[PDB]
Amino acid sequence: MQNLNVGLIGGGFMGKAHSLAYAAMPMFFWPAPALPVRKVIAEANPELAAEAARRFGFENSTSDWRSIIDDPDIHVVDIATPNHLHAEIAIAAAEAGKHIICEKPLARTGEESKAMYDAVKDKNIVHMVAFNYRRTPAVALAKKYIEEGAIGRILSFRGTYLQDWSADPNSPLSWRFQKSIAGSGALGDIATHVIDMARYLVGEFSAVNAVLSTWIPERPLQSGGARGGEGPKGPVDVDDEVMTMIRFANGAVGSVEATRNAHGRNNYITFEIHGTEGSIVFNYERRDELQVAFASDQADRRGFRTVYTGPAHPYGEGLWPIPALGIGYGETKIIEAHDFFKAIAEGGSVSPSFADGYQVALIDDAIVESAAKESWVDVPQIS
Amino acid sequence: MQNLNVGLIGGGFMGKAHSLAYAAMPMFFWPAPALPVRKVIAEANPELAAEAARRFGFENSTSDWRSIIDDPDIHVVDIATPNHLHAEIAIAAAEAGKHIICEKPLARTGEESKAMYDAVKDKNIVHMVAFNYRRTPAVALAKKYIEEGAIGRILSFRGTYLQDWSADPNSPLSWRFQKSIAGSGALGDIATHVIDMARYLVGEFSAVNAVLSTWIPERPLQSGGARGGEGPKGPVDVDDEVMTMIRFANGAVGSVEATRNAHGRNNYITFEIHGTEGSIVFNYERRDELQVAFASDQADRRGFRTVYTGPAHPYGEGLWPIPALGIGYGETKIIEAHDFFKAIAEGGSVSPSFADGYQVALIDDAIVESAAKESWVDVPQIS
Amino acid sequence: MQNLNVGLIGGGFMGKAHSLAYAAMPMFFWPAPALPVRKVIAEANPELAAEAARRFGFENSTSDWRSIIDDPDIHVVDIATPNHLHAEIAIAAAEAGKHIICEKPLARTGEESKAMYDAVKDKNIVHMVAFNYRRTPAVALAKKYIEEGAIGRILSFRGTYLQDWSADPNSPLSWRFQKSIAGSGALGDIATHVIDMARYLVGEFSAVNAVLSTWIPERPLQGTVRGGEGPKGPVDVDDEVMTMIRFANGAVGSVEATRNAHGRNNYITFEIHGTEGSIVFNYERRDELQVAFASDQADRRGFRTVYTGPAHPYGEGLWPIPALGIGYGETKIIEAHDFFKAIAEGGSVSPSFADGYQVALIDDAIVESAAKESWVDVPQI
Amino acid sequence: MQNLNVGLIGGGFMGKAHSLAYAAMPMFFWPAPALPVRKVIAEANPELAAEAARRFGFENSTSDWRSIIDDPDIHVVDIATPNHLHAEIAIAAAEAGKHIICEKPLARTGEESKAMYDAVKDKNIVHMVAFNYRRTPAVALAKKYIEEGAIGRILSFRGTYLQDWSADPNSPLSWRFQKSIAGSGALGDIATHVIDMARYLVGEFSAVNAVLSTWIPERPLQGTVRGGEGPKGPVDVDDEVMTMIRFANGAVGSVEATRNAHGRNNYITFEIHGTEGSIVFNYERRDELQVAFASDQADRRGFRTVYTGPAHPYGEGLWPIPALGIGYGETKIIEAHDFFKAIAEGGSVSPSFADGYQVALIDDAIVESAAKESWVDVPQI
Repeated sequence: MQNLNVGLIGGGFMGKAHSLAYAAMPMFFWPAPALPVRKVIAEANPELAAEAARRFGFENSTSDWRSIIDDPDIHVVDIATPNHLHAEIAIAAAEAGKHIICEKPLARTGEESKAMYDAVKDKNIVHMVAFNYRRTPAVALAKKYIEEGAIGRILSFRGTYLQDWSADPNSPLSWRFQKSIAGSGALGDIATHVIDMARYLVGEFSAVNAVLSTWIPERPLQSGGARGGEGPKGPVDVDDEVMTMIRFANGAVGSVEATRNAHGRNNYITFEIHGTEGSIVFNYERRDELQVAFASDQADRRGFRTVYTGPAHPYGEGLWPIPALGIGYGETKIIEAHDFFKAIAEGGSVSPSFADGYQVALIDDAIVESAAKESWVDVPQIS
Repeated sequence: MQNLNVGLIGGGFMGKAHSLAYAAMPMFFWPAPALPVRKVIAEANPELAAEAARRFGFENSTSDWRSIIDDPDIHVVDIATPNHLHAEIAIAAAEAGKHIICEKPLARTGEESKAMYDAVKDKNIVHMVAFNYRRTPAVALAKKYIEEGAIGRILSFRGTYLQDWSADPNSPLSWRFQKSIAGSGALGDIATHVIDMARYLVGEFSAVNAVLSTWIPERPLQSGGARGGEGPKGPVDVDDEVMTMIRFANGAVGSVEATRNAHGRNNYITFEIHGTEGSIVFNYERRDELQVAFASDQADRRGFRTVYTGPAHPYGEGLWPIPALGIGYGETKIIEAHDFFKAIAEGGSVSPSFADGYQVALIDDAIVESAAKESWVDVPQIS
Repeated sequence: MQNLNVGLIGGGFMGKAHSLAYAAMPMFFWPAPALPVRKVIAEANPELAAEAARRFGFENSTSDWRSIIDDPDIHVVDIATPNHLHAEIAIAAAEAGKHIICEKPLARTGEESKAMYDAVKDKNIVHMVAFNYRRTPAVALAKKYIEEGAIGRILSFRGTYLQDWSADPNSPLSWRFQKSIAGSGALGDIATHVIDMARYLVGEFSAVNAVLSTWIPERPLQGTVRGGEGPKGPVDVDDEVMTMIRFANGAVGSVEATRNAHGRNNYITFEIHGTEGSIVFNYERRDELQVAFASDQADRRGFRTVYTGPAHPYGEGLWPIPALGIGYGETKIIEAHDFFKAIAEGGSVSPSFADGYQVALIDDAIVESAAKESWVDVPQI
Repeated sequence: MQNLNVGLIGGGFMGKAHSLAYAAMPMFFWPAPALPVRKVIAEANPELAAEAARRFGFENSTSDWRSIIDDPDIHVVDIATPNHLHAEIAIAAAEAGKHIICEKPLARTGEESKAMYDAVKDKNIVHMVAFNYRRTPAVALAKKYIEEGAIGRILSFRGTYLQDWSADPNSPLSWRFQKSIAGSGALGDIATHVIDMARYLVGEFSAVNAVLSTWIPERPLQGTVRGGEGPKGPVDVDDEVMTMIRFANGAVGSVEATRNAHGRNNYITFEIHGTEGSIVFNYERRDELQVAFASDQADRRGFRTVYTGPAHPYGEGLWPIPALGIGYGETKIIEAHDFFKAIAEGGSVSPSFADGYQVALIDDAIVESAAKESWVDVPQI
């Protein structure tokens, strides 16, 4: 069992979720495909980097991410920066022969995402984009039901990602509100999670037809850096909200809606799927649960079942002794890391890859063009 | 307090809901605006009509609906036939000076709906279309919150009507699956209920962009009239499912989805409204409840409240002593009849009227054209 | 079909729920067992009674309920008065050979209830006590699943009725807080509805062990006056009851009811654990029954939410699809259907005065238990 | 910050929940009170122990737990064994001046628990019992609302822990069904978690009145063999407990726990009724707390579903928005945070062995009550 040395670049507060995954994955899944080692962490300056290494349990620290890419003893690069730095870092890591996990969206733009995909697609490396929510056991359970034929053929998909964290106009202008850094707003940040689920559970997209909305068009800068610390107001040039209708390649239909401006909605990732022989509903705010209705039930006892994920369900062998002992965000990252390291050790590939990341970027570009032209747009299809 | 003689035309099994409303409305709301009298019922033949009069407690019966229209002692005509007969009947009743409540959709087509509206709009009569679900107390409560400014300005609306009663392909080809009688399928039958709610709670529609789907394109005729009694198969030439994006006149955005093919969904009428200062969610399968989230709550105790309707809420004075004593379908019809008879007695008008019925028909025509042309279509606006 | 003339006594504005049931029952259940006629209604004075007759649609009105009992053309007496008048009216109605539906609790104590049971048990009349909530279709569905063996043998029952309508100390003193009139408080008014569901779904009670609590000991009044000085008068009943239960069939359980649970409106629940499944019900969401079958496939097991409609009990008489919506009125319609059916067919109906009396014996045992802080056996009629 | 060396004893594969907490606690809560070090782990034999050390990331392994107690470089002992070994290990750990976190129940009986309490109560060490579920952020939030006066004075408490993992008669005999090893069944294993929440949120118990039930009296085995013939052996503990409760502060309530509720997985609930509001919690949906405030405006009153995050207790150490998702591991991380905080600051932590012992006195009183069919006073330590 090989030690694989991880370099984490950035990650913000949420670096805890990355370093949790690397520390806990072999505890959960044993024998492990390989032993992750928290070898080096990069942050914006050496003091921050040193402190993060202390907090997150990394052996070494640096303010120079290139030093990680050029260290022949780093096996894995974890890219957890904002969207504008993914491509440079990933392409450099791909050329140095490193396995890569990258945060979503894959990049700021479709063209930038293509360059990342092109850099990895022919190398002998494992590449993964962090659509971690598809590894919620309930979501993998939905996939299991679908693949088995348990709900028949899929006709219709509804997926949402509703949030309220920026719904106060005094919430400051950060990079997530700046097209030049993020590329898009709700679309890239939260709709991509839902789009990944649609691709996973339903299939590829054929065409989209969308509307983008910006509800809080100006926000205060933070004068003291990234109430009473306001600087000047600046404009928000990204979407707060996206809705899109979808025609799937396989003839199903659907729709995706995401917003940052839904008071009472925290991390409300949902889908509802209607098949010819049943339906499946999911709500990440209650992520331990999957709801499923089978048409085959006797007429006097039909309806949605609330199924709690546990040992009987996908990834159960790595998780808790009983259903509802409690899945949080961390378990999705632990499962993600397990599958990532399994691909590395077995010389194979993982889903979702940079291929998937790039297909989502192509869907995003189509949504933006559709919204601008007020018309259906076809989505080019990589696979 | 005047006796007002009602003639009910048709109604199917659901005539019980009409005759319940006329019998119970003064019991609930007293003194009543007027005393409904179940004077005469029309059905397809004299025997059926006589039996329905016995079952529903009507004094007289007829197989000739014109005899009701020409009886100068009938004050109110209740039109509960299928969509294809609304216009003839209503226009004849309007010309005879009778007050009219008509089932939805108002007619089979937009043009037919205009003729009904034109026939009544200048008369001194009360005209009402039976979008009864907007008189669910929870829905009137949502309106109260919105009108007060309690959730700020509306940004976004989501409304659905999901059902499964025809999701088995062996369910027979009835008039509801025939464009020549019904005009449309899910659109006219169930999306119109949701569209009425969108107009009530949000405002008028500016434009739509839609997709119509037919999932069960053939059904068996019933050989023994309207398993083992099948006749020949015939085609379904209407939609099983509609989704549409919406631009509202007031600048809000939204979407409406309705289907007959969602296993596990029975009478799942929902809406979710996002305002600048709160959100409102409703589910008719749990109609006693309204969910509302206020942005103004202190940060450590924010979220959706589940509010049970009772004496403190709209129409409470006519209903039960406490919240959750239980609202069913009948109370919506009782409230509807109260407001209808109040307009009659006070020489005024009621909402929704044939104006509202016709505006919905115009929205429906726009959805169908949008779906065919795959493009945005503007909705002409009556008011 | 035969016309059966109903005389309604009392009820306040909720007389409308009775009137609705008699007017609508044949509309819903057709062909109907018989035709209810709203013949006569009694209220406190001639004028109020005539006004109620107009509102509720009765042909005649009276301020003397004995005139209804003595009227040979009245077939059915509906007693909707408070607890202190049920016995006298019911006994006179029985002696005059009327069919009787009586509000719950059947009377204030088991002794007073026994007198009503004795007056009807050997007569050729139909008698029913208005535990209407057992005729919520979801509760009849629970009964169907249990009797078919679908959740196995019942091990355990939890039943609650939680309300908040008097949770405010300023909610005024009414008869419902006065032992001399009501007999008991939460116990009699709302625990009895749950106790009825427990007898219906699980079976007879063998013993109880209970705690009664009064949280608000006085309330504004609106010789109770000569008591007594100042704005308020004493509450001498329970605001809350909880009791543990041994069932005759060896199941265990518990019932809790309260008037002092902020956020709970009409929260009538039960949860039953069987050897092969479980059932959960919440009247605030009365269209639903929740059921978990141990036989489900292991990766797709849990409680399913079943909406009642045509396929479930009473469905043929109700709405054409599930979740069109059951309210309070439909429970009264179903109650009336079964009442008039029993009358038409010369049968009996459950729950009868026998059930009403059995429930009053359970309440007595609860009160005795709470005072002695001891288990009390429940006499089985 | 100081390195504190942990020796973990036992735990089975759920050792991972301990290892996760020690590795992740500083990642979450920063700056951290101290740095946990996974120093040594003990399992049944040298080889299994070395394998566990590799899996869970401990530096050393042993099959003799006394070697950890006697190692002067070990600061913290974590006891994750079954109930029969907690006392001996804890007492030796105390005598050697180690800080101790022990699995619940603290021991098999109140007498055995008293010995552990006595061994630690006057030493300068931090001792904690692993009622981890009280550190679900929603439960700490409940505590916040209660202590601020937001639901008034508590009147009533209902608490449940319903499970189904042994609802099948074929689920095998394990130590958890053997009185000699476990001490009790559902009572000790899961009612204690609820009892801890009741002491935390409401206050001390004054008296209990209880029923214990065994539904499945024998199970397959996988001198218990020389017992004994054939595939199965006897269960001599409770599968289910229910108890009524009088609180020292005059509130009332009840606790019910079972292993035989099909559809219930890890269903840890409570419902508290206060004079000015109510709180409802369900661990199967542990991100939520439901709260109804009587002060809400009358047309917009009901239970609100509050999702925990940065604004609620422990939020600064957890996820950046509500509903990013709390699981079991985060409760263990929060537990560890407070444990190591108390160590770093020379303080104490709740729940301690004092709380563990008080809970064992309540269980004794429940068992006595059930046998006598009587109310039993609970000794207050």
